[PDB]
Amino acid sequence: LPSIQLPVDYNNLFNEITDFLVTFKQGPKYMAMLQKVANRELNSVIIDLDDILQYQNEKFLQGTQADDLVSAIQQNANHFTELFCRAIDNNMPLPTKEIDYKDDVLDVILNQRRLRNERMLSELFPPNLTRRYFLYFKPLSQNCAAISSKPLSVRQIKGDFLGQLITVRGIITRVSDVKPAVEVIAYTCDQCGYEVFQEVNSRTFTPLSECTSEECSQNQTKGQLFMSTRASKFSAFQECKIQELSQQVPVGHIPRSLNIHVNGTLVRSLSPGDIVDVTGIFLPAPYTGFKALKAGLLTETYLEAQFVRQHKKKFASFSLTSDVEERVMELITSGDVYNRLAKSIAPEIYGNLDVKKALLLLLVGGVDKRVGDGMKIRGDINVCLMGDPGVAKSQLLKAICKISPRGVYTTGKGSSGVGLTAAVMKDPVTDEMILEGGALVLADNGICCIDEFDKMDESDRTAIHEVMEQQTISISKAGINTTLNARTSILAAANPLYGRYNPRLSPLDNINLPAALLSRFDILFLMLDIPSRDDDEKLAEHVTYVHMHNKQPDLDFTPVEPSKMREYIAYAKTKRPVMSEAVNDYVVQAYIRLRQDSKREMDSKFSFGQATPRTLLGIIRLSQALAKLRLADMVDIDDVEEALRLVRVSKESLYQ
Amino acid sequence: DAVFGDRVRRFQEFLDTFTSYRDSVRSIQVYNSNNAANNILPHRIIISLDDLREFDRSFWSGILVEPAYFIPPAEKALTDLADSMDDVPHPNASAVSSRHPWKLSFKGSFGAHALSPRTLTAQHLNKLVSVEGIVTKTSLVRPKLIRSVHYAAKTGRFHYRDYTDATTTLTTRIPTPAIYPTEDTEGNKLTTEYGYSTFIDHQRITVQEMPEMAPAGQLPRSIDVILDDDLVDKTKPGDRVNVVGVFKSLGAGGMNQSNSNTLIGFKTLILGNTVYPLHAARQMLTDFDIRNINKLSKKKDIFDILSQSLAPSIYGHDHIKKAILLMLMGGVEKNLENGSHLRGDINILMVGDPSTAKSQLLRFVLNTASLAIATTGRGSSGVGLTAAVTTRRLEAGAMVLADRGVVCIDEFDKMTDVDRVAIHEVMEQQTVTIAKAGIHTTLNARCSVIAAANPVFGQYDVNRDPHQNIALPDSLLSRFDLLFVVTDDINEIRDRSISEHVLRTHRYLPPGYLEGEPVPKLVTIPFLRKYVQYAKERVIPQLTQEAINVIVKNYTDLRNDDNTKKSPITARTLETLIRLATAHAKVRLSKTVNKVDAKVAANLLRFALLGED
Amino acid sequence: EIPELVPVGEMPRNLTMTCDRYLTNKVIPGTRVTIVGIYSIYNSGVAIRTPYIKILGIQSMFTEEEEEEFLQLSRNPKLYEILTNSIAPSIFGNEDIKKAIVCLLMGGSKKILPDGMRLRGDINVLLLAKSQLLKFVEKVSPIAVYTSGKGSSAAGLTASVQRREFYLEGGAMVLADGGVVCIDEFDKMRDEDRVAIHEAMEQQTISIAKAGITTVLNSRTSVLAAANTTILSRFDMIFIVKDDHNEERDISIANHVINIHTEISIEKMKRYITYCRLKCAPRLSPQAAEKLSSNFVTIRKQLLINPITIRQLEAIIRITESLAKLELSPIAQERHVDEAIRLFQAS
DNA sequence: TTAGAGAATTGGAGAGTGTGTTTTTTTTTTTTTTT
DNA sequence: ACACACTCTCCAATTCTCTAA
Ligand SMILES: Nc1ncnc2c1ncn2[C@@H]1O[C@H](COP(=O)(O)OP(=O)(O)NP(=O)(O)O)[C@@H](O)[C@H]1O
Ligand SMILES: Nc1ncnc2c1ncn2[C@@H]1O[C@H](COP(=O)(O)OP(=O)(O)NP(=O)(O)O)[C@@H](O)[C@H]1O
Ligand SMILES: [Mg+2]
Ligand SMILES: [Mg+2]
Ligand SMILES: [Zn+2]
Repeated sequence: LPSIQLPVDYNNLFNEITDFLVTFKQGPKYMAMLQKVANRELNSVIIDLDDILQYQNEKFLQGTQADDLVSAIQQNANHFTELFCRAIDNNMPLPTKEIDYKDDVLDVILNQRRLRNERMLSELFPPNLTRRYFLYFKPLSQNCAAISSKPLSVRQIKGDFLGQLITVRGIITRVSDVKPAVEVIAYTCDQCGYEVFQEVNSRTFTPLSECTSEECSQNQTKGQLFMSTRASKFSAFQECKIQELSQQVPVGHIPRSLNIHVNGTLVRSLSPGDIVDVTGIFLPAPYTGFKALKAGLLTETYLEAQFVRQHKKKFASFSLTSDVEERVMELITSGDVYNRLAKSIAPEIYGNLDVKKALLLLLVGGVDKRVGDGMKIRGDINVCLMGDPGVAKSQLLKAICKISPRGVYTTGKGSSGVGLTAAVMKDPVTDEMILEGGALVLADNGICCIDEFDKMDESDRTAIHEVMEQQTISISKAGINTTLNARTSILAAANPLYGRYNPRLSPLDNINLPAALLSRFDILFLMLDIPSRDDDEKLAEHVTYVHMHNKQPDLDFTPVEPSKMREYIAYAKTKRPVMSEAVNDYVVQAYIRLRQDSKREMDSKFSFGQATPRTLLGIIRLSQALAKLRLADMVDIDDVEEALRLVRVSKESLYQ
Repeated sequence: DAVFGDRVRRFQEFLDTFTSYRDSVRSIQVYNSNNAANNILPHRIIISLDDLREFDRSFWSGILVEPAYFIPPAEKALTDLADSMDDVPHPNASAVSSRHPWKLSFKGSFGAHALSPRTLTAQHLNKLVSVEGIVTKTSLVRPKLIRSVHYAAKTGRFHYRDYTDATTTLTTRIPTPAIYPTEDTEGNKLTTEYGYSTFIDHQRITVQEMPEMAPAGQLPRSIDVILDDDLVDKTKPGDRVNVVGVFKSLGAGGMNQSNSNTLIGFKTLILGNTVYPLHAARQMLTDFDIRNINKLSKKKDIFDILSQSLAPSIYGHDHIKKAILLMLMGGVEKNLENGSHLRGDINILMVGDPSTAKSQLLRFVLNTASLAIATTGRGSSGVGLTAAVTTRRLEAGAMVLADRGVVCIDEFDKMTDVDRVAIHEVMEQQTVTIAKAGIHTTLNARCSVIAAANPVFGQYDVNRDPHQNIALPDSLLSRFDLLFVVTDDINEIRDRSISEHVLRTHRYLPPGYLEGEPVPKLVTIPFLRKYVQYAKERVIPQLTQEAINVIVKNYTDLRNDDNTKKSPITARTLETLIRLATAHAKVRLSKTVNKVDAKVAANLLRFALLGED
Repeated sequence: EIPELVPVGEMPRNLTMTCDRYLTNKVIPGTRVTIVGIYSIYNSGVAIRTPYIKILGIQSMFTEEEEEEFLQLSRNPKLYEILTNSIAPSIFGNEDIKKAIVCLLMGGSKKILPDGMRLRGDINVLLLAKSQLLKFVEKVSPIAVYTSGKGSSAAGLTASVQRREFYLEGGAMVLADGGVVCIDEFDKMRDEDRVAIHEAMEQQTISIAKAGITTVLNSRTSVLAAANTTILSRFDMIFIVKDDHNEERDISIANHVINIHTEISIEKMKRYITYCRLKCAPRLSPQAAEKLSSNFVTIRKQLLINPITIRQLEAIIRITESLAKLELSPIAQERHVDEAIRLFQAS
């Protein structure tokens, strides 16, 4: 009933929008996109607010006043999706190329309807019915920066923000599968042969049932309406949920969450377990009909997604733009990348260089193989660290957990073999049975870190056997019978029996693992804490420096930063280097010697069990990883001898 | 109607007379106006109910007996005062029509209206009351609509409307249907302007009488409270709290036609006006405290004074007292630029004969640390001590609850092997991680551990190895910074001294009591708590080359020289030296660690480790 | 309905009823009452309604002259003998057992220090015929609980966690808080209670951190126990019951049994014990301190040339205070110290 | 034989009224404390 | 307040009948 004044007039802002779309350039930037839309080449338009800020600054420096459109579309974001769409529809250019127009049902229907009106004469339909494109806003760069550039945790999203454009940081908990949602519905009248349309915005609607057209009415033609899919307009819909990071929850509270909606080409971007910076519009969800009359003033709410930024680029997302090319050329031209990359893993830890080199080869991994008859062979590498207390095992393990784009960390005592693999939970109130994957599934195509491996129960450790070699999980339980994919490499850490390693016994007595499991690791590294006045002094001088400066001590060596390291590793995981006959003869001859030496010494104090055929393929996998890191397309004997050295060094700790 | 204006005038006279409230309005406004140009303070003021009594008794009793007729005009007058004071020009669209007035809160002298949930009675309805109890439940936060704004497409005019519900206002009005208008009076189609509309936060809680007051094992009684705007989420379950607000009734009570024959009663609530906690830990320093703390720190031997003032009722064990003081101060926690973490908190273990004050000394820490949890070793399971699953929801254990605090474990030797191994992560990585059916999560647990145990043979046997006397694995003993062995060696003068000491202790009488009625210098514990709090917040000592020169030499000699030492020596021993030196420098309020601190830390570790100084 | 009215083999019938204004909050559960009210029906089959009643009416520290008697008792020169004689008078002999029960009923004095440490007031005794004394203690004590070693539930003696969500319940150590508790066979204690009673006795608390529960329970009580090892160290005094076989005693008991089949009284003594606990909490004189410390070092030296420990010196002090409490003397004296060490011969 | 003026019978347009709606197992997988 | 089921009422469309050219 009443009315107020406000500082904003939308006519001025509409004029600014139509100038911006036809003038801005880094021809003008957005007219190329609209030409691609007109050619049917492109389905969505992404508006950059950095452009609008730049445009405002340039117009100001030319000595003229202008409205602050950037804050104006952040404060009340919902309304401007319509203004930009009307401007785009007004200014859309004509096609540059032939289209085959007759493929469109709506074109035929509207052409015939226009012809009917033309004959009869001897808005027509809602404009939403012919918008072939989607439109989204991208928030301000924080380095140019405003609230949309600054991430909020899910607790900080108060009721003040309803209507605004914001950014949210958290973990995704669940994702729905895609289904269609109506936008414009189409009907046919039987007796008078005429078509009518209805537009849907709310969660529910009543379909039409009477032909209220004036011509039909004046012919007293009370015809029947029928619905049609073939000329209705749908859009893809998906719903998700986001939840705050566990390390940001205040003490004694339960974590909170938000509902996310996604439409258009942005669909199936999110996935469960992702850590992500989502940005969008935060809105209420009104009730409808009789429910609204007795629901009260408490409103449900949700987030309309507009753009999504991931924290770590998955290795599958790689493509060699020249921006990346220029950076990998730095490492390639500098040379000796193997040592530099290994030295760059956890620089705050002194020494341990061979362990770091082994863990770099774990990050790269071997080549997947699939024979013409259907047999397949594991490409992943498995590694284990066995050693005394206080030698940085947990610390080094947790450092590698940062580099990998997909990975999880777990400890032996806190873990169930079920929850480690996959569980059949009677989760809903409806008594339904549903399968939910465990840690080894969440680490699919990544690394799984298992600390305190010696504390985990002997029965529960057997769950890992199938995943380690076959990279799959098989379940046959109440109402569920399926196989899941688990393409994951395992890294584990343990103390020997009795804690500190005991020289009175053999290595196998100290290790205390069964034969079938000890074989599934490609490398097991044995590391012992033996005092030395000389080495202890150097280690202490290094650690004390680190505590003093927060920096590793350096005179010669500069580590590569983790980002450039990820780019190099991601580029290196694409190569698939092949073997050759000269190399094959050498490794074939090496394998015989290993088994003969094992047979000779099964009695001996220097025994470590017997070399199985899985030790041959371990050599091939390590060799191929080394070939990948030098960006080759061919394994070289130089790789094989290093792969043998790296296996030999694991046992030298036994000899003080 | 006319009476509303006069009440606004009379409260304006009060606000002009008692000027300390104008300063409050103005200071909040200028603070908010400053940082807006770059957190924000709420538009709320607390008035002393005594000032209002001395100013006008007729207004005082009106607020206190008829709040629905006196609180609204008073609050209106406060908003006019804040609005007439100068404010930033050219407000934005949302600021122009925020629908956000200032709000009141009260303190002091409620008299007869200070109550508890058991005694709140139908006579007190519509009065302003104060209640005390324990929070038991809290709802989720929800937004609530109060105003909406609409733009008319053809005419270019902005329209608006307001909404009400029975819990939003002290006075009573016709309820509103929560519908959005789609069309103008003149037939123009409307659009809704989110971001210009106004929504507020809402939360319901429940408060119950304290269990100490429950009669005869009878059922306890409780009330529901309504909170909104600024008051949301300032409490959690288990809090002891005192709430101020108006006590009111709701609904039709079955007189709107029902099957009950109207035997059922009306519903009732308290509308939260102000909330205060109860202490049942933290203290806030006055200026004089800063002066005294800084002056005392320049004595020659502050460490001796402070350490001997811990548990003066316990004779002997000087070194354990010094170790506990350094534990309460702690080291400095490091986070490196690559995300790597280096531990800061000190863990202590003590093992010894029966009756040698182990449990008695362990009990003292629980009553001087700001956050402390206590448990017996056999009364706790691995999951209960770290974390457990429920319904999926994950529930914290004792080590997760004391995050930045200390945890005390008595009868540590009785804990089973299956329970002990759950602790190996928490004492170094300072986290808890679970991987069970339907759950994977990491939790933080940053505390310091102090614990007591009995040796294997019931008394310590010097004629057998320390490993034979102490049945724990080497990987666990390595995680304790200081390991103390203590025994009851029989000697004449020692026995005489201790016995005379405990007899002098048992002859104490508290100050306010006649004899037989039932109930160097030492700083008082209430001052020592302030000293520890100040030192832990305001000083962060950085390491120096002179300290490092001592630390490196001591570590390499101690590790390499062959001796009958009672604990394994590893890379973690070096960190214990750095932590102890940093904590001693912090006692001294020094901005940097010096050679003296490193020397003292070495002389403490040598005593505990090699048994002799 | 009244228990002595119900027809045999049937569970009792009941009614629901309403009251308002001054008739509210006038009664509590378990009380027998008489009611006047209108009997009527209300809405809540065909043409059928529930009945109820509207109520219109319901029916259901010391004086000066009391404490004068207690004061006259306090100045009697043989009061200690009188109270010992008044305890289980049918039981022959066993003088020191009766003396120890008097001290257990009277207790020492609680104290709190400037550094916040807290000093225990209670007493604990163990007995190795014996069934009668625990029942007598249960009757004479102002507050009392009686149990056998297995306990009344899966809580046992101390407490336990049970299960569906988990919960916790306390046994007969938590329930007797503030009073006395007596155990009828201490050897039948369960495994969890064997370890948990250490905290319950030394700390006067029970603490649990299991299945997400994290709480501490109060256990402020004096324990009397009997049976038929290291657990004896928890008690202040231990004694073994003794018997005599006079035929006249059994004949007298049998004659009394036939009579039912065909010195100070309990209530007065209970009220006196209550009065003394409320009025007096006495302190050691310096002479007692020199005496006790000299005796302590003497016993340790004698044992060294041939154990006593501080946790037993602090028990002798509590016994000494409890002996001075009978006289209402505000100070304890060498007279009490002598009888305290004399009675300390548990062996 | 056409047609036009007057009377009677029927249909359904459309206006009105009242109404209803929100909201003890038994079998099977998994974690936890208890003997 | 929002779709439905059911009731009531008035008005004009229709066919039937009588009269005269
Ligand atoms: N070479 C090293 N360089 C730097 N710090 C080291 C080195 N070796 C050991 N440390 C320190 O040793 C401490 C303990 O490391 P941590 O990873 O917890 O040991 P761990 O091998 O997991 N021992 P445990 O879990 O008992 O088997 C850390 O603070 C490290 O800084
Ligand atoms: N200076 C002291 N030295 C030793 N014990 C003392 C001292 N002062 C008091 N005590 C008393 O010693 C008794 C036993 O102390 P407590 O701390 O329980 O020993 P403990 O080491 O825990 N023995 P235990 O429970 O068998 O492991 C208490 O009653 C204390 O009051
Ligand atoms: Mg570790
Ligand atoms: Mg003790
Ligand atoms: Zn039609």
